[PDB]
Amino acid sequence: KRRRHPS
Amino acid sequence: PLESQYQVGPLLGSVYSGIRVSDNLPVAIKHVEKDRISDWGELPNGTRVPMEVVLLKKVSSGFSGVIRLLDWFERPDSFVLILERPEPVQDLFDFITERGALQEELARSFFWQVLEAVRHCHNCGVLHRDIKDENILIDLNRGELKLIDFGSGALLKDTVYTDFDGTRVYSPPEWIRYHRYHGRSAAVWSLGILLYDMVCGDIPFEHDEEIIGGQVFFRQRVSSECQHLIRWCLALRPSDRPTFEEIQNHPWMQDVLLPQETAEIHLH
Ligand SMILES: COc1cccc(/C=C/C(=O)O)c1OC
Repeated sequence: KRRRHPS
Repeated sequence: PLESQYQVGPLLGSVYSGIRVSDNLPVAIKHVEKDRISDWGELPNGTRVPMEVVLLKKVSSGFSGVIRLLDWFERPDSFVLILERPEPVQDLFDFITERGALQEELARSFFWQVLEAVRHCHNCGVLHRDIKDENILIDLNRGELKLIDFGSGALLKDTVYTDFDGTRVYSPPEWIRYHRYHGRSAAVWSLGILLYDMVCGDIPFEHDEEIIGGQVFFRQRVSSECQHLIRWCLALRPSDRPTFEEIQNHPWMQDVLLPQETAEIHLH
């Protein structure tokens, strides 16, 4: 699963 | 006069769509809470501003693949940043989600433009420290890429960095293992992650062990030349990574499309 990653 | 110069529209991500009342220019209106600011800096006017404003002003000069700060305001508990807004636009993360792995011709054009934008940052004394597809906007009509969100950046320096607040899955193994890194070679590592992301459809590493493990499995068909560039960018030892010049002289990087060609072939 592809996901965003916060900073 | 803040609410009198811009008509504020809807949330985009706290970033609002807006239009400059002077000339109906599409803008993005970014609010930043003072109480949540990590690094502070100072402009010429002696004013103490968030580092993000300092960095954005340093890269704002002229035309570039970098988002332009058009203005900013200070409020009791926040700063408000007026940024240019391309229209129509899509960030590179949503674009890769929707399209899957990008054709190498398109990835080459995109990656080339990210390289030019990052070189521009470094020329202006700015280290972005959060290069990733989420922080790249695509102007879908012009075929031009724009680097955004300098909220994790620093002044560029040649000595070691021991602080980091960017995206961990794009951070280099020397940050993971030893909580130190140098700016340019760390940037190059994140560009390797980014390039893999473009040609394979997602980033290669999710866990620390994969990051420091220094093995790159290709889940999509990718040319040997492109695999070589990626693996070079992701050398475990920082001094083994290519300079920006070596990246742009790499055989895979030759014969890039112009932005407008990129839009016509691949985006229209
Ligand atoms: C369409 O979305 C945007 C358009 C212009 C700017 C931004 C963010 C820029 C920044 O943080 O520097 C944006 O992201 C929501």
